[PDB]
Amino acid sequence: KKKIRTSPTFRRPKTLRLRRQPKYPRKSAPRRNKLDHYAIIKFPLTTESAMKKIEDNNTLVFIVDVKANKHQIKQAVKKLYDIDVAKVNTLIRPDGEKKAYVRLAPDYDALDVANKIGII
Amino acid sequence: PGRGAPLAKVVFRDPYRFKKRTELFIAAEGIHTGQFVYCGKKAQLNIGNV
Amino acid sequence: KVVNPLFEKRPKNFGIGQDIQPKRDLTRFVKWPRYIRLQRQRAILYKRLKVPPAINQFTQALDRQTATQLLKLAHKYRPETKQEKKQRLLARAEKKAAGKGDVPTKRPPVLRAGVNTVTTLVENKKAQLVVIAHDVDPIELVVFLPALCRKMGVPYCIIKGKARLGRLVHRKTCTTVAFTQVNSEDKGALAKLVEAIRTNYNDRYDEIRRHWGGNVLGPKSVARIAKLEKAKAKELATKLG
RNA sequence: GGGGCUCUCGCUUCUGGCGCCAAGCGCCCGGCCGCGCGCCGGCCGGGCGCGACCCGCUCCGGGGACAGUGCCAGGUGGGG
RNA sequence: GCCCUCGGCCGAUCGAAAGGGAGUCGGGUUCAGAUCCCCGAAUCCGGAGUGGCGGAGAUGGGCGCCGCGAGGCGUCCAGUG
Ligand SMILES: [Mg+2]
Ligand SMILES: [Mg+2]
Ligand SMILES: [Mg+2]
Ligand SMILES: [Mg+2]
Ligand SMILES: [Mg+2]
Ligand SMILES: [Mg+2]
Repeated sequence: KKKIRTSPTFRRPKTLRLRRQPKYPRKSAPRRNKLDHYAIIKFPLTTESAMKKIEDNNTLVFIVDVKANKHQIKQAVKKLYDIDVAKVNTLIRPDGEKKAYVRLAPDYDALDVANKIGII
Repeated sequence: PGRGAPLAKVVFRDPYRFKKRTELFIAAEGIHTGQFVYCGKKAQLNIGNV
Repeated sequence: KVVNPLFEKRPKNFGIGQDIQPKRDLTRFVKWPRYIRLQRQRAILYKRLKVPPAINQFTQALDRQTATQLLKLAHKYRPETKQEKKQRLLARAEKKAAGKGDVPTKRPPVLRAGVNTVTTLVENKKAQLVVIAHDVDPIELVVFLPALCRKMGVPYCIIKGKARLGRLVHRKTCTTVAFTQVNSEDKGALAKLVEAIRTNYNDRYDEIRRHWGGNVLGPKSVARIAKLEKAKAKELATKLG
């Protein structure tokens, strides 16, 4: 005495959808991250332009993995050089390698950092 | 475009839900904007009525 | 007397062009899914078309009293479930190891189920009462059963629900069941059933053979035919007298 | 008085407004205080029915055993 | 999580480096890059659960009062500019 149809359209009733509860994982173990920090930072650039960036803009120039974004580059540089960076600019070179200009925070000296890295 | 007759945009009320319905009648000669037209069995004999 | 004066009725009228229509029942005017439309249209077709007697005879089934009393009798002869069979087999194994031996111990009368089993019993005249479901969907499993039971002399009846017969035999659906020999305390109940079953089905088999079904028009067609008939009848009545 | 009998078994036409998510009534179920005699007083909530008539077997209308389709037969067929 | 109520872009998706489409400009700087680098001035969008600060809402009226009065006290009444 209460089942009513105020609409002339029959819509498919909403049924219950269960979440997957598999009896075995399809992958035995998660495959490890290949794009870790050492993979991200390949080698620094030591050209005249790179040196001028170090001594003028407080910027270190790196050659990075082409699949790494600015956040990944920033975090990788921070972790594997113990420095704080302000911003990362990124281009892809005509030969296909990605180049990152990493400006350092005002309280870090890119000259001293490049000396510790060994790229002076 | 491509038609020599004017088209009359006519607005009705939906009798079943709160909404305005817009129809695209073929304009009979004489009708003007702001004119009421009446469609139905009990409508009267006036230009523009259906 | 103490009612708030601010309260007043605000009646809305649902005439044409006035306050919009209320949300009323529209089930009759629903765009139903194709399967719902198809099964309803099939139900209608089985009323439009002239149904042959061999298919139409299954629409005549037992009434409530006889069907319920027959099912009550048949509940005492349900086949044993898997649990009951396994437990009597365990008891038989233990007692046979004890020394009971073979000892058939009068295998109790049971309800035989299934169309092939039942039709073999009917052919051998080993059946005392046949119950046929009225709603077997590929209905060729059963169309021969009433005529076969009449020819063999075994009383037969048609009951509403292959699902009911299935629940009788611990399954979803049973086409037909048969009564083989019955217990002494239930012989009277079986005879009381068989006599009424015999009068209602096997006796009037000749007119069952000829009773065609369907051939009834829709309510709209019937109503308009009736109003045409009434118009011609009333003008004839004013003519006469 | 008033029924077999009829059109109605209707609510919207002088205006370039407005219009939905129910008022009203009735029946109940909670919590609160309390005459502290129960249909019993009042207060904070919720449900149902009528409002919005009942029944029915094709959504409504138009065709309809034709059209159409499948196969054969005859005609026409420089369109190819 | 389930239920009630509401819920037609009525059709996936693709389709413009000249259509639509928020918001960056000035100066300096290289051998070759700059409206992108540096300097200096802005600006749009998004976010903020424990609420970042303010301001707005919003702080009045009547009556009994206390109190030399001002100013305070108490019962009511308003207050989505
Ligand atoms: Mg870029
Ligand atoms: Mg030729
Ligand atoms: Mg839709
Ligand atoms: Mg696109
Ligand atoms: Mg553009
Ligand atoms: Mg240039």
